[PDB]
Amino acid sequence: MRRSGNYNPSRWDVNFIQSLLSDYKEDKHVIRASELVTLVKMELEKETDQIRQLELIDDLQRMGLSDHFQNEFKEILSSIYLDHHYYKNPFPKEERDLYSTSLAFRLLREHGFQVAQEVFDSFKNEEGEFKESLSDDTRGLLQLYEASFLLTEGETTLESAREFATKFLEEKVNEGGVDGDLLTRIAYSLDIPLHWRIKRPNAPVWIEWYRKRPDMNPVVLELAILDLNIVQAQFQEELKESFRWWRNTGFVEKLPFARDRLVECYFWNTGIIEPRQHASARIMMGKVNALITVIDDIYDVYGTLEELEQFTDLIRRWDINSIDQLPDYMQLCFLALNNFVDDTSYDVMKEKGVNVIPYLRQSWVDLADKYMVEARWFYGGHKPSLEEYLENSWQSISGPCMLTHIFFRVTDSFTKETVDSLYKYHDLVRWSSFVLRLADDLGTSVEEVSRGDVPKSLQCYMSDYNASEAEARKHVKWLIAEVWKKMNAERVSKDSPFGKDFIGCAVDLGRMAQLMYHNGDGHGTQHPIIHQQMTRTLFEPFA
Amino acid sequence: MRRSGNYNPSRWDVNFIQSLLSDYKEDKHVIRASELVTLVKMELEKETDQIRQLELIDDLQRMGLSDHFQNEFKEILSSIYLDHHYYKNPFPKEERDLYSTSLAFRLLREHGFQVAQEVFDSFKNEEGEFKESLSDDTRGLLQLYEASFLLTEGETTLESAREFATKFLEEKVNEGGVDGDLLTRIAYSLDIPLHWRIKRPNAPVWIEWYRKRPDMNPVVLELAILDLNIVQAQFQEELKESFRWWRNTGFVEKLPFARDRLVECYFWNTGIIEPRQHASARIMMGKVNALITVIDDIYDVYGTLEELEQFTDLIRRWDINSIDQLPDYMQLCFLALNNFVDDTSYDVMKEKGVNVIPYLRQSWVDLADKYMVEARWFYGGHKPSLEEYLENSWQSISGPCMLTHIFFRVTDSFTKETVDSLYKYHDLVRWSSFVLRLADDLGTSVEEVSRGDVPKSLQCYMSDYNASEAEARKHVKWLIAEVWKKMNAERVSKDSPFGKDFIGCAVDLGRMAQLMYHNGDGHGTQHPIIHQQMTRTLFEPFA
Ligand SMILES: C=C(F)[C@](C)(CCC=C(C)C)OP(=O)(O)OP(=O)(O)O
Ligand SMILES: C=C(F)[C@](C)(CCC=C(C)C)OP(=O)(O)OP(=O)(O)O
Ligand SMILES: [Mn+2]
Ligand SMILES: [Mn+2]
Ligand SMILES: [Mn+2]
Ligand SMILES: [Mn+2]
Ligand SMILES: [Mn+2]
Ligand SMILES: [Mn+2]
Repeated sequence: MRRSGNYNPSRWDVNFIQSLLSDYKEDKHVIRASELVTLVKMELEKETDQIRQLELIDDLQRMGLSDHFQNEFKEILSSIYLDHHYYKNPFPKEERDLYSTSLAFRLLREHGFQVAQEVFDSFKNEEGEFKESLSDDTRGLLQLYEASFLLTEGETTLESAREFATKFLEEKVNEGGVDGDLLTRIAYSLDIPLHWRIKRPNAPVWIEWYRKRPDMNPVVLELAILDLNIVQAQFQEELKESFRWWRNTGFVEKLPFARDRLVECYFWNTGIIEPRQHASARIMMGKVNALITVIDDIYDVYGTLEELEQFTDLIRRWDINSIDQLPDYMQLCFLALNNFVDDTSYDVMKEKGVNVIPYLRQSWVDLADKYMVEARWFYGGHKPSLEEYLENSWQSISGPCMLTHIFFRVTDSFTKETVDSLYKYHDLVRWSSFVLRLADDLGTSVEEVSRGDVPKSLQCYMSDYNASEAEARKHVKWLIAEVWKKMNAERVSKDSPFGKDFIGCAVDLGRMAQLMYHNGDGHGTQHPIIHQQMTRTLFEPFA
Repeated sequence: MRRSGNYNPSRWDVNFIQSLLSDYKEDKHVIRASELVTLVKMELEKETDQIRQLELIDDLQRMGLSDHFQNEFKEILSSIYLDHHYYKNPFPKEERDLYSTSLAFRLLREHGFQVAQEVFDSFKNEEGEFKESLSDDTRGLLQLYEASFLLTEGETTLESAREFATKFLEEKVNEGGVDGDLLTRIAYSLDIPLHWRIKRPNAPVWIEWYRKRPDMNPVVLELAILDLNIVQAQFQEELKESFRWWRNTGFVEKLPFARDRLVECYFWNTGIIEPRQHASARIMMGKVNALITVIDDIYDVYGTLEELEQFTDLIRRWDINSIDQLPDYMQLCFLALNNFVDDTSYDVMKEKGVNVIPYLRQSWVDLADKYMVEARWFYGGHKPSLEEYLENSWQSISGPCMLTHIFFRVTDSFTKETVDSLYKYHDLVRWSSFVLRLADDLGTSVEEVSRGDVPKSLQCYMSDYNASEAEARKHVKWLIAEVWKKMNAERVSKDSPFGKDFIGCAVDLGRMAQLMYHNGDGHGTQHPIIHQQMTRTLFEPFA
């Protein structure tokens, strides 16, 4: 008379999330940490090999040390750019290095630099195709395959650079390889390019690969390790706070049709918000992703059509008086939601001088609504086309909701315009959103539909063009490619109104969705080995 | 060009407040405690002498164990009640004993046994006046003086008994040789009768008095002291919590002007809610008393007349949309105030299954508006007549807000109907409110109005009858006298719709009120020794 997608219970118990009594939770560490930051800062500014700095830049970044070295990352690339005239689209053709040019291409464009597609030009035969000689330089080769991910629609060279590269990386790995760890790094990124590969939940493996590295420096290896632990401690801190909240809602028992995953739900933010200083944003998001998970279960599992429409609309008119009029589980949910935006908007009014409640409120509302059109089809047995779906999709998934919540806390000051521009669900918001969706849709879907939910994109795909599932998979993979391109531009600006740290969260959501839904089982639903990176980046300390 | 209270900061430090944490939170602790109940109970129930059985319920109470010995106290008095026949309309001749009759009359009436006034008749003489021959029995005379506080206009005999024992008790005290330290127990209740002595912030002394008591029982003394500590700890826990809330409002820095006295604001609740199990009622109440303190400041000190007519109103219409147009300091106060009722209400909705938000809201609205009426008399010339003031005061002293807020936490179940009876503001609520007030006015007054405010009773009485200050202080003391009677009556009442505990806190706020405002200003600022009382029932352990 009610359904329930049978999600099992959170593999992490209270007493654990409460025990979690860290260790590098105290200063002496960071003083030490912050004391190497300096040696490394200048082993950095001391080096002269530009390609070396590039190499060390890329490394510091794959290990989450990126927070210290920020304006260094900038002085260095600023320079290389200029002292290599990377600006000009018109090429000089020093035949340049494939490896050094791709590496620098990559970090420059990432660090927002204008670096013409035509840079890789001097590596083409006169047939205009890529140079089949290059076929052997695979350090470089692997690295060009890695700069491609930084393109935009209308950048064939890049688009075919990725093609050539993959094929050779491919074979090289396919045969016994001209190494062993090469064989793996090639596959590691042939599984996910660094550009779509989210840092923080991954630093560890890179940390020890650098450890096993020769050239390798310790001031580094070790600075890398300490900081690593200095934040983990901290995550744990934000962790409890969010838990502490979860527990109070007692949805855990009072509204349990709902998957419980406060941890998974806080773990996303471990990637979505990489700049350590935005803690409250991560805490607040532990709870926001949570309220989402529950409101979505209410929509695609539990609640009925009457029940939903009613909920939907009271939300719409944020009618806390009629609070008691909807079923009982929709009261406690609704009030906990009104309690969350109100306590959250208090902290923003409190610490930034602004009444943000009309917005986080909207954020919720729209999210609610779109979850509604998804019931309706499904309940009303309407099955939509790929576009109808893809259109609700990028919002029902909650991307803007979480992403708009995040803006008020990563950015330090905004104007009403910056704000309204955002709430268009500014393009940025829609593209990182699409990725989380397309990736999420590509992960779930089978069960989304099976234990109830409207068809997903692969699904509407295969009905649409009437295709094989593979066909849909490929299609939807492509879609992701395409919006990443869309996103690349936007993030590297549009005279984007969005500040630094914010847009990066936007980009990082699309990134974390790709880890989270890379082998499957939701943002935790049934957790494959998403359970490893999790206990590894949240609980288990480093060597 | 905004007045200021001329206030000092919480004498207690956050890092202290935050730290303090005591060893007795360790279970085995109360276990010991709970092995002694079993035997002090044992000693109790096995007692034979009924006058020793009463002297024990009385200590078990004043010493704080009143909680684990409940269903015992009942049997021992239903037994003395019935046996000694106190439920009869007559019986005397000239034969009961003074100390036992008074002692047993006090406990039975306290416990709501009906024990007619005429009992003390048997100690009267020819003229229908207390036999002077009694001028001697002082353990007796003291016992009587003290049971005269359990009367009800009706009761002249008790009113005329209050006199007897007081005069000769003064004698006995002016004579340093009647004993010496009894001379101090005598004057102790001569200052505040047991009937109007909140227990909890008073146990310590009783404890060591019982301790030096010759006849004393050490397992009692033992159970006694261990409990004191096991509950002072739970206080501290609650303390931190309501603190933790305080720190968040950030009123300290943002709504400076109002006094910061949160441990005081909690200490209050150390008397109002004596049954240990109401832990939340006391946490929630730390936060409530705080908002009251503040909102009160906002009215009698910072806020302007337009700025208050405004606050007053929006809260009355209660809406966080036009929250946008109050002064920034009134957006923060109104929003956090809303958040609290919303939070508190989510708790009651969580646990008790009901939406109490439209009532706590209403508690807050009426409190506000009475703060307004006074604010208009201030700004708007008017010096009310001693009765118009008295009719607003008992409401403007927060009183009902405090209590109504409380009813919901201490009452497992209820009915719209008894809620409503409550919310018209039952007499039960009114009388205790009254005590808190008059005790306040009697105490506060001075800087209250000199440093700007409306005339408190002391003052309207003087103006009114053009009287010296004694008279008015006397009148008020006499008034406290009367509402207390009206209070005995309602607490033992007929069909009070309130439960033991609740009606309990109603008379207990009047008691706590007579403590804080007994040495002047109490609450927070002057609190003379009022600090050694807190420092002692919140931080400083026993033996
Ligand atoms: C509640 C959802 F939106 C999740 C669990 C993922 C997003 C929640 C985060 C980022 C904390 O996916 P789900 O598959 O349940 O959404 P769906 O109902 O659109 O399929
Ligand atoms: C702190 C206040 F707000 C009080 C103590 C009144 C009520 C607060 C309590 C009971 C802890 O003092 P105040 O003298 O200003 O009361 P009044 O302004 O209503 O006369
Ligand atoms: Mn779902
Ligand atoms: Mn859904
Ligand atoms: Mn899904
Ligand atoms: Mn005042
Ligand atoms: Mn006042
Ligand atoms: Mn006062």
